[PDB]
Amino acid sequence: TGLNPDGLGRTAAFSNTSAESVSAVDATIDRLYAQDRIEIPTDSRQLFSTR
Amino acid sequence: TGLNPDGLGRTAAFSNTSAESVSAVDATIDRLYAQDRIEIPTDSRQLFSTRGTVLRNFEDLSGWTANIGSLSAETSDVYVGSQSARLTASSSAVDIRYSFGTAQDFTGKGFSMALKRIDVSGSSDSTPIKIRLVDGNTNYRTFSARCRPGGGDEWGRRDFGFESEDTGFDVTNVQTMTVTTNSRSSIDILVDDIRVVDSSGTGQVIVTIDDVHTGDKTAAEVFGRYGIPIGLAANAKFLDQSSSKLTTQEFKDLLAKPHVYAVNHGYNHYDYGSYSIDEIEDDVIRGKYELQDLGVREPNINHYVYPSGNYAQESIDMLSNYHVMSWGTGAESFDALTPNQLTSPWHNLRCSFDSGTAEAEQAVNDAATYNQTAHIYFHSDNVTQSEMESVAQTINSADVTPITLMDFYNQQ
Amino acid sequence: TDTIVNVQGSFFSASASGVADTESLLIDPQDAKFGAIEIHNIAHGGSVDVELLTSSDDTELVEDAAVTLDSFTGEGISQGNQIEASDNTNTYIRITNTSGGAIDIIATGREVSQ
Amino acid sequence: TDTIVNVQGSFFSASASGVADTESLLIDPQDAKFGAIEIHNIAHGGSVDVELLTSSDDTELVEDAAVTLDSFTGEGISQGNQIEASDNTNTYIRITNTSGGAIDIIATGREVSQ
Amino acid sequence: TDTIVNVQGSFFSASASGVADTESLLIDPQDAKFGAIEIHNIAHGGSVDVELLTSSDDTELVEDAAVTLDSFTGEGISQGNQIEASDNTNTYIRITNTSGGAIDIIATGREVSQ
Ligand SMILES: [Mg+2]
Ligand SMILES: [Mg+2]
Ligand SMILES: [Mg+2]
Ligand SMILES: [Mg+2]
Ligand SMILES: [Mg+2]
Ligand SMILES: [Mg+2]
Ligand SMILES: [Mg+2]
Ligand SMILES: [Mg+2]
Ligand SMILES: [Mg+2]
Ligand SMILES: [Mg+2]
Ligand SMILES: [Zn+2]
Repeated sequence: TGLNPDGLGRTAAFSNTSAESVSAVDATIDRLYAQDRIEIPTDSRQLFSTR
Repeated sequence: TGLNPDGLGRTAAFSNTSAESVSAVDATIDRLYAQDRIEIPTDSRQLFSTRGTVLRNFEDLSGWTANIGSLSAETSDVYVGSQSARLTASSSAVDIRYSFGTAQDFTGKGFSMALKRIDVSGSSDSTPIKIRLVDGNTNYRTFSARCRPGGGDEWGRRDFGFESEDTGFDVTNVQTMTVTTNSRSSIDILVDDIRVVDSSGTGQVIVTIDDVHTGDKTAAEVFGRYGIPIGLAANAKFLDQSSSKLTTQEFKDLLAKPHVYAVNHGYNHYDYGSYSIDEIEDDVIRGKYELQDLGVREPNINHYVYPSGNYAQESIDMLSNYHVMSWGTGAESFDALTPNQLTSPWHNLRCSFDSGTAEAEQAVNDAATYNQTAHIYFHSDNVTQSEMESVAQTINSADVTPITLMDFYNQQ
Repeated sequence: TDTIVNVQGSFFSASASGVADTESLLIDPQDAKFGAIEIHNIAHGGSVDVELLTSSDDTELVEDAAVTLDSFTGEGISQGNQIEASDNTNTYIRITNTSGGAIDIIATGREVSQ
Repeated sequence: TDTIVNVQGSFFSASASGVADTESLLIDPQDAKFGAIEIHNIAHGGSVDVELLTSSDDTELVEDAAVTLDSFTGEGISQGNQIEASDNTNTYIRITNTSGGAIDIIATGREVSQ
Repeated sequence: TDTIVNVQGSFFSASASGVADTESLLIDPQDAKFGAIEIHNIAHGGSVDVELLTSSDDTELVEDAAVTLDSFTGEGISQGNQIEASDNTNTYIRITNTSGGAIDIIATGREVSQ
């Protein structure tokens, strides 16, 4: 598990967590199981406008 | 930190959290540091299946005649459309023929077909299936693929490698298409949906080395002498097991060389049939993340080579969550060979040259000659340095572009 | 050894129905028996700003320090907080409507000793 | 058996309104009745650095050990801290403005026994 | 029923200014009145290794068991831990500098009964 992360505010070191919803500013994930994107990185609007 | 989020149940506002495992339904992340995907968003299984144009649909068998064996419209079991063709033969081969209404020109075309094995038995459980073109002079040209147990147990497209040609065959003047097998005590196979794809571009060669044997060092030097790229089909458990397999530092040093890349082959080489789908999925997942820790990043680590060449639709379904493309195994030149445009990234094979270079060098020469992609493979313990030099010089002297698996998938 | 049953310390709540658009629930720790409070729950009925204030006056709110703690949107509950206020430190919690219309605010927590 | 109602321990707060750009709130556990504190909440009003200091002197701050704990940006609340200080261990918490302008700082928590 | 105010148990801290490059703060639960401690906070001033040790000796540290709990980098605070040590179980917490230069280490927590 380790010791609690650096910082003030509520900080926690967990083993396994379950959540319905997670809000994070920064997320450092070593292995991602998230094939189901809702929000896509690509903004197609103006890519093709100068073909 | 702010105040706690909206909701019942346990809610918390944190600054910094650390976890081993996070399960979330929704994750809203403002900035993501997650280059190491395990689950890939792309489902490749059916993307390529409907490329090109349908040549023979088998939706009306009035145009088909049995030269040998027997044929019927299968309406209970259908890949595409209203029906498929059931091919059945006893103590014999099957060979069925369709006469074209006019001279076809197939210059720069390549061929693909849907297949399911119900039963094949006798001298083997399996057969080459051949698409066999006939010209205005009764020359043949042949392309082929393998019907096998496991890989053929459910409907899957094969993309047909060149196999043979009667000298002087006029590809501009093709008069009949034939589908045929070897002879067996029983044959019962369904076919559907022959497709034609443009393969008029340059011929291409892909070289893979399996199972991380120490001879990969000499292989890197040899294929490096002509800048041909090597795929290490890598099992991360095997590193540092023995003198016979690479060290971790040797593997990292190899992958730093611009022509060497790694593809997944399962952490501990768990092959289909030998282990449960769940065990193989763990092997696939662990292979992916261990190789990612070794620095093998996305386009490379999206490829998987089947352990011991074993697969089925069960394994393809599971693998499609983690990888986009996979390769089996075969002994002969047409097993290496595909059109440049695939229709299945999952069912296609590779020609071994562990048992001597002949069939692979035939595949390289045919890749050049007939404008096709050849995938050849070896284990670096089985192959002598002179054999590698023969293959490397065959590739460098031939009219082919040597390519990575990544390049090949980006072309699709 | 001696066994005692611990029941947890005094419940506290403040509430207002039909708080108008820009108006507020002023949670005053002077209403507590112990004169200090810890708010755990803010059930808000529509969008609100939560604000922590120090008064210049011992008994009335004349704003000195004011910090907007957080903004809550729509209807729901922020549960399991520890926002704290006391009479002697002249600390107040204000929950201000921002919805564009009338809302019900219920704030619950616990009394704390000064 | 015996039932007792547990009310929670003494509230503590430190506050300053209009703390100038580089200036600080010094949270001194000498202000506590029990002479030790645990700060749970920092409502920060603008950007701040939080710093934990040990003094050479029993009664005044002469810096010995000093660690900058964390930096907060903009207005908000750092909820759920446990930053601790005592008089006898000569420990102080300094919250320094870094906003470029005047801010209100409110810190709340609990008194702890020495 | 009977109402009691609970103030929380004795504050504990260990601190060192200017801990040299490979040197350490030894947190000894013998310094506690109750002879056991629970460290919540390690504010570290630069990179440190945190280590839990058992002694062979009742009163001095002669290493028997040693486990590196975690490594911390740069300046900050690990807050809200429960790393626990007692005199009678001869358990010590060592915080070792790894920064390449002198650092200030402040560790805080609570005394626990043996
Ligand atoms: Mg059909
Ligand atoms: Mg007052
Ligand atoms: Mg103000
Ligand atoms: Mg007063
Ligand atoms: Mg003092
Ligand atoms: Mg210093
Ligand atoms: Mg003293
Ligand atoms: Mg002892
Ligand atoms: Mg030891
Ligand atoms: Mg003893
Ligand atoms: Zn293998």
